Amino acid sequence: SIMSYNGGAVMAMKGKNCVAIAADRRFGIQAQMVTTDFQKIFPMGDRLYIGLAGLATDVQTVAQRLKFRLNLYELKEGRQIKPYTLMSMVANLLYEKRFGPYYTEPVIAGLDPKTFKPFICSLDLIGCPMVTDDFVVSGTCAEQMYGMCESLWEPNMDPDHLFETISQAMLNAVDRDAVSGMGVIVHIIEKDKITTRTLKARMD
Amino acid sequence: YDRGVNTFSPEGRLFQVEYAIEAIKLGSTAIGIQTSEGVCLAVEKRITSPLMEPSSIEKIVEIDAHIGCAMSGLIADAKTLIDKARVETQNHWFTYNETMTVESVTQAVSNLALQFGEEDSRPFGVALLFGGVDEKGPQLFHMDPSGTFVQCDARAIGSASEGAQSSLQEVYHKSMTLKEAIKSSLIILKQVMEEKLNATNIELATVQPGQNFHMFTKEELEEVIKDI
Amino acid sequence: SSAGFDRHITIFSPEGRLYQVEYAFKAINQGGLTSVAVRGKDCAVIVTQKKVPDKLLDSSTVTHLFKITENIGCVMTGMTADSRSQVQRARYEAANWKYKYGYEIPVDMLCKRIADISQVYTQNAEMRPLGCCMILIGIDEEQGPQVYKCDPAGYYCGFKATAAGVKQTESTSFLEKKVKKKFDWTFEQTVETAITCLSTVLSIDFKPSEIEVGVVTVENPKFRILTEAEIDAHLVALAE
Amino acid sequence: TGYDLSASTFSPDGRVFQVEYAMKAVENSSTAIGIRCKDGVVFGVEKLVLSKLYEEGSNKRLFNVDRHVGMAVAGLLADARSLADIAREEASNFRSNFGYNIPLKHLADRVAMYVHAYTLYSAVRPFGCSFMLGSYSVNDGAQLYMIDPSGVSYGYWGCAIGKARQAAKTEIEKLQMKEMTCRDIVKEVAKIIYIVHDEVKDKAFELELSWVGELTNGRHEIVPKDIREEAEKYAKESLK
Amino acid sequence: ERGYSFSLTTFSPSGKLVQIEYALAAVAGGAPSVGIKAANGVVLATEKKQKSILYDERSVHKVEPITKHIGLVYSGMGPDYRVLVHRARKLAQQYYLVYQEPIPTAQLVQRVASVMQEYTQSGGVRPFGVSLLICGWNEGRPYLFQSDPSGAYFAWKATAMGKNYVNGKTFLEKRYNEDLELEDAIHTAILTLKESFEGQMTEDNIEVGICNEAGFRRLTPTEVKDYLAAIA
Amino acid sequence: TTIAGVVYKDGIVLGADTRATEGMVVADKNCSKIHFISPNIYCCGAGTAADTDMTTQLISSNLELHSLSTGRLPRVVTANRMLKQMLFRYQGYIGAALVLGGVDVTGPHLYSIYPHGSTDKLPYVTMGSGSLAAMAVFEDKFRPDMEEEEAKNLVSEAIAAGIFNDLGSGSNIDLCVISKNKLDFLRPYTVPNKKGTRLGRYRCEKGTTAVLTEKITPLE
Amino acid sequence: SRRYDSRTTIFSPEGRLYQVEYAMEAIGHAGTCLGILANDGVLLAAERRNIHKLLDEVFFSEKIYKLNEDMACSVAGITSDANVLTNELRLIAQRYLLQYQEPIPCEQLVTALCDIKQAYTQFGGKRPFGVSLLYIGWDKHYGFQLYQSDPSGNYGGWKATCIGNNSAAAVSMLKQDYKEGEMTLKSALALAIKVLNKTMDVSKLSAEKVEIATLTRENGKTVIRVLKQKEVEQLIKKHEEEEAKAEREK
Amino acid sequence: SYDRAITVFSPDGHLFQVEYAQEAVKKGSTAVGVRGRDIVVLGVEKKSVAKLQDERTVRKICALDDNVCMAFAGLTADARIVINRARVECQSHRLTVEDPVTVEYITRYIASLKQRYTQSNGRRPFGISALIVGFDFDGTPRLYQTDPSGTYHAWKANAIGRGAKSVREFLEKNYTDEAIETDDLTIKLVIKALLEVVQSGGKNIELAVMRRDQSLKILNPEEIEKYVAEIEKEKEENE
Repeated sequence: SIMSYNGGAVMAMKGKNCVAIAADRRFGIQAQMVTTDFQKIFPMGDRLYIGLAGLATDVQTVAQRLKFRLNLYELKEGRQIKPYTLMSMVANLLYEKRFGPYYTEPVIAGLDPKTFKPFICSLDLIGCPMVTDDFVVSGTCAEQMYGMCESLWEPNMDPDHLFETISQAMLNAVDRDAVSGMGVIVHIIEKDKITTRTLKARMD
Repeated sequence: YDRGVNTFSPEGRLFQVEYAIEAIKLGSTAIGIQTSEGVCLAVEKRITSPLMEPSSIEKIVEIDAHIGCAMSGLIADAKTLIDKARVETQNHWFTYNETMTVESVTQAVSNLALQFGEEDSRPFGVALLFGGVDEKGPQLFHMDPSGTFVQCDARAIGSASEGAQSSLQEVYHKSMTLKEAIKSSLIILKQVMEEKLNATNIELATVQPGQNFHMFTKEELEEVIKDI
Repeated sequence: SSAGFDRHITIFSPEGRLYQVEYAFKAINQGGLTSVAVRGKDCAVIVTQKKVPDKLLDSSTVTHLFKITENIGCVMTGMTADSRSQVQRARYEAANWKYKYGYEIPVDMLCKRIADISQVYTQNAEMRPLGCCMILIGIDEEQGPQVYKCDPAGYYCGFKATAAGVKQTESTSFLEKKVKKKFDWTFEQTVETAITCLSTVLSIDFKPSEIEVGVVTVENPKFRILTEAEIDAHLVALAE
Repeated sequence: TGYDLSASTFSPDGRVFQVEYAMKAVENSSTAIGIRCKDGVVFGVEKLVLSKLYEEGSNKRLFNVDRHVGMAVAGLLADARSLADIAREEASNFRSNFGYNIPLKHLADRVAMYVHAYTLYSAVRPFGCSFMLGSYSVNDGAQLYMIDPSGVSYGYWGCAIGKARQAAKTEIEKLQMKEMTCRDIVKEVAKIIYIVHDEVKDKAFELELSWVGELTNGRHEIVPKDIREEAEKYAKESLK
Repeated sequence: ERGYSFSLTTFSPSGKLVQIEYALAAVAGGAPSVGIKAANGVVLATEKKQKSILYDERSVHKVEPITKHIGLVYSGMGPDYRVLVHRARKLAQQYYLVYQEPIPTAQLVQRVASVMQEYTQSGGVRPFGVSLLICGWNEGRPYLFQSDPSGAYFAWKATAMGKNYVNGKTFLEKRYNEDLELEDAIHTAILTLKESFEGQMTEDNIEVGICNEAGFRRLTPTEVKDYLAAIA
Repeated sequence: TTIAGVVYKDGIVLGADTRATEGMVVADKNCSKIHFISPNIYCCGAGTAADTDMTTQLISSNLELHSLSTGRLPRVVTANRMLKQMLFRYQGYIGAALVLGGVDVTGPHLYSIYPHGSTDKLPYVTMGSGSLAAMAVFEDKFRPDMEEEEAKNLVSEAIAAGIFNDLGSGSNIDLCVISKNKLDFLRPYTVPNKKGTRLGRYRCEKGTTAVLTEKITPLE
Repeated sequence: SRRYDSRTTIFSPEGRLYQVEYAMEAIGHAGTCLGILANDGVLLAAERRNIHKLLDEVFFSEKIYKLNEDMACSVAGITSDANVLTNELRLIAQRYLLQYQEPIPCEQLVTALCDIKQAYTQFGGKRPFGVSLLYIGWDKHYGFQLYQSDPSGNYGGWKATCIGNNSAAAVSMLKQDYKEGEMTLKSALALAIKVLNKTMDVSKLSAEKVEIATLTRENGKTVIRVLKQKEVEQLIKKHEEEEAKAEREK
Repeated sequence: SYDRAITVFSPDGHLFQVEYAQEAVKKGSTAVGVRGRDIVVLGVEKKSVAKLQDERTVRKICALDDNVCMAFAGLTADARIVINRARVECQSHRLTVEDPVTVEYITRYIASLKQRYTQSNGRRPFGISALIVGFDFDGTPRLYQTDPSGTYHAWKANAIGRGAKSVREFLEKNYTDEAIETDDLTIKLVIKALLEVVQSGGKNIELAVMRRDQSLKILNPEEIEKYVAEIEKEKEENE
C-alpha cells in the first residue's frame, strides 16, 4: 500500500502527571533501509510534542506547514498554544486537502500549560480527532501495538514505571514488524524536566 | 483644465495626435529618395559631445534583408515599432514561405500606431521612412504618428523638413540613377545641418534589386564626400 | 462648512455632516405626495392618495401600493423611477429567504436587508443614493402587526403611526396627539383615524377615487387592496 | 454651478439635472402619437422631409419589437434603435425560457429598469429617447405604455411625444376611443397630426402609420397603402 | 460596473489625514455612551432617545452581542454601525471553525480594527463614522477596548464617547477606582449618563448590557427600572 | 455504527453507540456520535467520520450566525435546508448520513438525511451499519404518543439490538432527550459490556530495559 | 472621474515629489524611539505618548513588536498603518523559514519590506505609508545589527539613531558621546536614559513614560527582554545621582 | 486597477514627467566613469557619510554578474529595484543562450524596462540614471549610460549627478590617448575630475576598478590618500 512504502510507528501513553511518546528510527524504501536516524517526533513548544507516521514526504511536509502556522499564532497572540487547540489546528490543515490528502497520521502528546494535565489524541489522514485517556498508536504495525497496551497499561503510573511500560510495548511490537525497527527513541515529558532516551533494540 | 487623452478639438482634429506631429520637428533630419535603380536613404547623427562614441547611435536600421528604415523625432519609442515590424515579417515568412511586401509591412505598423486609451496610453512620437524592394520594384513609404502612410518619391523628414522639401522638388526627376541620387541627397544635407559634413556626422544605406540591404561604412562613404 | 468636493460626492464636511444624503431626503418631496400608515390592535392600514391629472391616462396603473410577498405589502414615496427599482429588490430578497431558509421572511428582517443595500450607495463615492422612501406592513406571529420605514440613508425603525412625504411633519404632529390619549383601536377605527389624518392635513374632504388603501389583519393575513365600493363604505360612515 | 455635470450628484434642492437635460432633447424630435381603439392600437408618426435627396421609407421612427408588440420613438435616433435592440432581445429570452409570448406589463417593466440603470452612475449618460409600446392579445385586449428617459412607465388611452405634446393631446381627448374600432381611428389619427406643425416651420412632411389588433390577427404591421390614402384623402377637409 | 481605484484620503501639507479628522467630528456629534470595567465584569451603557412617541423603542437595539461572551456598543452614525457588526459576527465564526474555541476579546479587536484601516486607504470610499466599545470576559479577567475610525485601538479602564465626552472623562476620573463590583459599576454608569441626558431618564431612554463570567447579556427593561430607581 | 431517533408525545429522543472501527480493528471505544447544532437541535452522524464532523460544525456555525441576527430561536426546517443544499452540491462525494431532530416553535421534527441529498420527515428513523437490527425493534414496538419513559426504554432497546447483532458496533449507549423546555444530554446511559479483569501479574520493575543514551533537560 | 483624482504619484516641477515629504513631515512629530549598540546586545528605548491615568497597560509592550524568534522592531508614525506593516514582514520571515529551514538574516528582511513600501510611492495611485521604523536583531553572518527604514523606501545600517520629535537634537548629542565597540550593555543603558532626558520636554523622567527592551544573545536563545517597570526607576535615579555630583564638582 | 495616463504630451511637443525626472537625477551624488584598454575605472564622489556609522550598506557600485559592474545616481529607492530586476534577466539569459551576458544586451533590457514604463498607465517614470561598465567576451572594455526616458548610449568617459556638466566639460579637455596608458595613471584622471567637483577631499571619494578578469575591487582609504598625495604633488611641482 501507500502507508507501507516507508513504514513507521508512533505510540503515546498517558501517565499520572506525565506523558510519554515513542517512535522508531528506520528510514527506508520498501525493502531497503537508508538511514537509522530519521526524525519523526517534532517539538511544538515546551511540554508539547507531535509524532508523525506514514509517507516520508508528508512527514517532512506537514511538520513544516504546521510550524509555519504555529509561529504566526504565538506571535499574533501573546501566549503558548494549548494542547487541545493544536488538535483543531492540525485537523483544519489536513481537511483542506480533502481530495489531495497527505498520507500521514499524527499523534499529539503534551501537558496543559496552566494546570499541568496530560493530553493525548490521534488523527486519521483527513482529520478525525480522537481523544483517549490511556494510549494512542499510529503506523503500519498498529495491531501489534494494541496487544501490548491493552495488557500492560495501568491507570496511575509514576514516570519510572511509565517508561518501562512504553519501552516494553515498543520493543516487542516493532520486533514483530518487518518494515519498522532499527532503533527506538523515547521522550517522556513532565512539568519539571524532560527526558529523551534511546533504547537498545534489534538492528536485525 | 485637464482634458482626456481622447478628446476632439472644436475644429475637430484631436489634441495629442496633433501634438505628436509637433514632436517630430525636434528630431534629426532624414532624406530618402526612390529611384528605379534602387532606394537611397540617408540621415544625420547630430553629435553632441567629442567624448561621445559616434557609431553607438543609429537611425537607419533594417527590418528584413530587403527592407530598411529611418527614424526621426523621439528614438526610445521607435525601438518598439521596429521590433513589431521584424516579428511581422517573420510570421509572414513562416506561414506563407515568401517575403512580405513593403506596403503591407507599413500598414501592419500603422494599425498599431493609434491604439492608446484607458482599457486593456499616448501616441508614438516618431516618424518613419520605409525603403524596400519588393516584386513591384523599389518602393518608398512614409508613415505618421497619426497612422497615415502614403508612397512618396522623395521625402524629407526631420527638423529641416520644409527647407529640404523645397530644395528636393527642384532636383528630382523620374529618370534618376542611384549613383547621382546619393550625391543629390548629400548636397541637401550639407546645407541644412549645423556642423561641417564629414564621414562621421552622417550614414547612408541603399537597397538594390540585385543585392540585399546594404549599409555604407566609413571607408566607401567618403569618396562621395570628396567627390561631392 | 464645506471643503473639497464634499458638496458633490459622499464624503465628510468639516462639520461632520455629509450633504449628498441630506440633499436626497428632499428629493422625496418632489413627488408632491404623502402617505400615512397606522398600526392597530389586530391590523395595519396603509392609506395614500393618488393624483390623476389626465383623462387620457389609465387610472389602474398609478398604484403606489405594491405587493412584496403574499403577506407583505408596501407603499412607495419619492420619485417613481427609483421607487419601482427598489420594489424589484424586495421581491427578489424575499424569494431567496424562502429558498435558503424554508419559511416566510419576517418583515423586520426584510427591512434590514433593504437598508443594508441602501447603505452601500452612501458608502461608495460613485453611486447615487436612490432618493425614495419605503414603508412596509405585515403580520408576524407572537408580535401582531408591525410597521417599518426605510429611508435612503440606510436607517430604519419600527413605528406605531407613520407619515412620509410632503406633509410629513404636520401629519406626525396630528398622530402623536391621537395616540397619546390611548384609545383602543379596532379595525374600523384605524381606518377612520388614518383617513382623517390626511383629510385634515391636506384639507380636501375627498370622494373615493383619489385615495387607495392597503390592509392586513389577523384573520386574513393576505395583503389586500380595497375596492372603491368598500372605500366608499368607510367614507360615508366617516361623515356622521 | 457644478451640480449638473454628473448623473450621480443631487442638486442642493434635490433633483438630477442630467436627466432633465436629456428630457429636453426629446422636444426637438418632431411628433409621435398613438391612441388605442376598442380592439387595437394605432400608432402615428409625422415624418419630416429634411431634403429631397432622401428616400421615401428611410430612417423609420417606428419599429417592430416582437410579433405582436410595436414601438414608436421620439428622441435621438441612435439611442432609439439601441433600446429597440435590447427590447427585441428581452422578448426572445422570455419565450425561450417560459414558452409563450411576453405580456406588456412585464415587457415595459424590463425595459424601463434598463433605462433607469443609466441614471445612477457617472460612467454613463441617460438615454435621450422617449417611446411608446402597444400591442393586442386575445386574452388581454389592447395595451399602450410609454417610457420617458427617466424610467417611468404608465398606461394610457392615448399619448403623444415630440415637439407639440400638449398641442397634440388637446385634441385626443375630443375623441371617443372607448367605442371606436380601429378603422375610423386611422382617419382620426391622421387628422390631428395635420392641424399641428404649420407650413411655416416645415416645408413638407410624411405620414407614417402603424396598426395592430385582431383585425391584423394580433400581428403588428404597417397599414396598407390604400387605407392611408383615404386618410390623406381626409387631409384637406380640416381647412373649413 | 467597476469602482474608482484611487484613494480620496491624502496627506495635508501640514501632515494630517483630513478625512479622518472630519470623521471624528461625526463621532463627537453622536449619542453619549459610557463603559466601565470593575473587577468581575464590564458594564456598557448608552443613551437612546426616540424623537417622538410614535417610535417603537423595542424594535432596534444599540447594545449588541457578538458571541456568547462579547458585547459591543457605539457612538457615531446609525447605518455604518450595522455594517461592521455583521462583519464582526462573521470574523468570530472563522476563528471558531479553525480553532474550536471562542475568540479572545483582544483578537477580535485585532481584526475589526484591521478592517477599518483597510477601509480608510482603499480606493473610492470614505471612512466609517463610528467608534466602538468592546467588552468581554476571556480567561477570568475582563476586558474593555475602544476603536476609532482611523483604525487604532486602546485598552481603557473607563471611558466615554459621544457628546460631552470631555466632561464624562473628568467625571469618571473623580469616581472610578480599582475596587468595585459589577452592580456598583452600574450605579456609577447611570450617574455619568445623567450628566448629559434630558429631564426624564426612564427604563427605555437608556440601554445597559453587562458581562460576567457567565457571559455577555443585555438587561431587560424591568430591572433597568430597578437600577434607575434609587439613583442620583 | 447504530443511530436512531423517535418522536414521543412531547419531544424527541436520540440515541447512538460509541465505537469507531478502522478496518476491522476497534480504534475508539468512546466516540461521541451525537453533536450540537443549536440549543434546541442536535444531530447524529454516521458514515465517514471526518465528513460528518466538518459538516455538522459548518451548519452549526451558520445557525449561530443566523439566529443571532434574527434575535430568535432557530427552526428545524432551516437546518434541513442548509444540509440538503450543500450535500447535493458535492454530488455525494461527502459521505455523511445524518439524523436531525429538534423542537422549534412548531413542535418536534425529525429528519433523516442521506449523503446524496435526499431527505424525509418521519416519526422514527435509523441509520448506520446496524440500522436494520434497530428498525426491527421500532417496527415491532412503536406506538404514537408515548411518554418519555417509554421512549427512553424503546430507543435504548433498539440501540442494544445493533450492539449484540452487528460486528461494527457495541459499547455504552448514549441518549439525548429534547423537549419544549428541557435538554437532557447524557452519554453513559447504560453499560451493557464491561471488560474482564486481569488475572496474572505482568508487572515489571525499573531496570529491566537496556538504555543506550539518556538526556535530561530541565524546565521551569 | 479624472476631476476627482489627486495624482499622488507624479513628480513636482522642481524635481522632488510632495507626497512622501508630507509623510516624512508627519514622521517628525508623534513619537520618540532610539537604539544603540556597541557590543553584545542592542537596545530600543521608546517614549510613550498616551500617559492618561485610565489604561490597562497590556499586550506586553506598546511600540515594540517581536517579528522573528530573534529580532524585533520599534515603530513610529501612524499607528494604524503600523499594524499592517508589522504583520506583513512577520510572515515574510516565516515564508523564508518555510523555504530554507533557517532563520532569516536581519538585513534582507528589511530589503523585502522596503520594496513593498517603495511600490506605493511609484504606481497604483495610492496613499503611501506614513511609517518609519527601527530594526534590531542578530544573525550568524554579522551578529548584532541595527537598521532604520523610511517612508520613501530606503534603509540604512547604523549604530545610534533616533526618529523622535527632537531626533535632530538627539543625534547631535549621540555623536558627542559614544565609543566604537566599547559601549557595553550597561553604559549603553546609562547613555540611553541621558539622551531621552534631553529630548523629552516633560521633565524628571517618569518611569512609566518610557519603554526599554534589550536583545541579548544566549547560546541558542537570543533573549529579547522587555525590562519591567521596577528596574527602570533605579536606572533613572542612577542618572540623577551622578548629575548632582558632576554639576557641583564643576 | 488604477488605469490612468500619467505622462502626456505638451502644447509644444514635450513630456512633462520625463523632463521633471531628469532634474531629480541632477541632484544625486556625482558618479564618474572612464574606460581604458585593459582596465576600467569608475567611482562615485560625494560619499557624505555620517563618519560614525555603518558604511557597507550605503554602497552604490554593485555587480549584476561577474563581468558587469553598475553605478548610478538619482534617488536610491527607485534604483535598487531596477538592479534586482536586472539581476534576474541576466541569470535567465544563462538558462537560455549559454554565454555570459554581453554588456550591450543588459543595457537594452534596462532601457526597454524604462521606456515601456513611461508608456504604461498609472506609473510615474523612473528617477535614476546609470552607468553600466563591463568587459565582454574577447576582452573589449566599454561602458554605457541610461537616460530616465530609456535611451542607452555608449561613451568613452562620462559623469552624471549633481555637478555633472562642469565635470563633463572638464573631461573632454583632459581625456587624451596617453591618459589611458597605465592603469594607475587612469585612476588619477578620475581623482582629478572628482576633486574638480563637489568637495571630494579623499574622504568622500570611493573608486573601484576592474582588470577584465576579476570581480570589482574597492580600494580602501589608503590608496585614495596615496593617489591624492601624488596627484596634488604632481600639481604642486608643475604650477
